[PDB]
Amino acid sequence: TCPFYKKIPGTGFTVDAFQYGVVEGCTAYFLTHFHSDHYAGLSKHFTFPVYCSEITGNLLKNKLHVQEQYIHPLPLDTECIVNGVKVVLLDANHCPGAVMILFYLPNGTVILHTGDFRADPSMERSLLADQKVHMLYLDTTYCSPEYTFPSQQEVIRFAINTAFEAVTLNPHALVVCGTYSIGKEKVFLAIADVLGSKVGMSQEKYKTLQCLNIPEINSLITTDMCSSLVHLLPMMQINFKGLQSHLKKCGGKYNQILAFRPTGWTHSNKFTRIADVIPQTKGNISIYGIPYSEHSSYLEMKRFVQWLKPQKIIPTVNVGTWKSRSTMEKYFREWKLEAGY
Ligand code: NI
Repeated sequence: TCPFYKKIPGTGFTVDAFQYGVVEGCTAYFLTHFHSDHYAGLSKHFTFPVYCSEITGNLLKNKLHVQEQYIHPLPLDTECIVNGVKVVLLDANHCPGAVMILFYLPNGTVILHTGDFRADPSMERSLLADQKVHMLYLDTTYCSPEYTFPSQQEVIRFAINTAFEAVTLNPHALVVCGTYSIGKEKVFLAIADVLGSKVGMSQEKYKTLQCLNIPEINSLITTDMCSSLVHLLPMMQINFKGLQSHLKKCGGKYNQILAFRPTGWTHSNKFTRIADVIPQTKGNISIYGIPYSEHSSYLEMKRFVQWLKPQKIIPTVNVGTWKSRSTMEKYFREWKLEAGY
């Protein structure tokens, strides 16, 4: 049954709770972003209102075939009223169309649900600055001090230089980028831009990207694999067997694949730096795993929470074990101690 951490008290609202059936008491279902563990159970047969960003609305309509009459897109950074309750959507710095939700309760309580987010100093100058927040429903994916990773910009710089060098040395080398959901488009689009290419992909992935309000997107992407020296593939196909096969499909037009797997965290981040990474090479194919995160590092998360000063924190990730829960609660007490709220 629907967990408490997906319910907004003193409203008829749930958040990312589509896989429980009809939740008793729910008049409006919010969807923070289009990732499968969060929309799980939405379909063309869903008959209750869905509140979400314009981009997430494009994806529900065009990918899941949800009927238009149930989709309520809201603009960002705008005071909106939903079934009598003031709400605001804020950019979550996660994947395209991902939002955080501010709920202003009739009683005067203010609630922030982060969805999935990568906390950033810039959030300290949004509409969150303008009043007290009592409760925080927090993306705790990497809530442990060992999770350090570099800035997105650093990782993108590394990827652009590596690709450029390899292709300049061998103009018949192909770049491949793995994907499985929306998110991490900056990795492949930055690589393509530096190489003066469009990105080649399947028709299904092409449609997906057409939903994202990316400016000039038609000048950036393509289905024509032949006219394209950055390609996208399923992450499931980013391995030697899967790459070889794909190299065989290109019709003797490339003699070398440089591929990137954008992974969240791996235990090689507790030792090695970004400058000091290496690939896994079997022949003319080489696969790099790069630590491109769309969730908060430990330190990013800690700074955000210390700034916001919430009275209560409810974790939304890593909640299924007692050890995880207990460990998160300890970090939250230390943060409040070190800062004095
Ligand atoms: Ni997500």
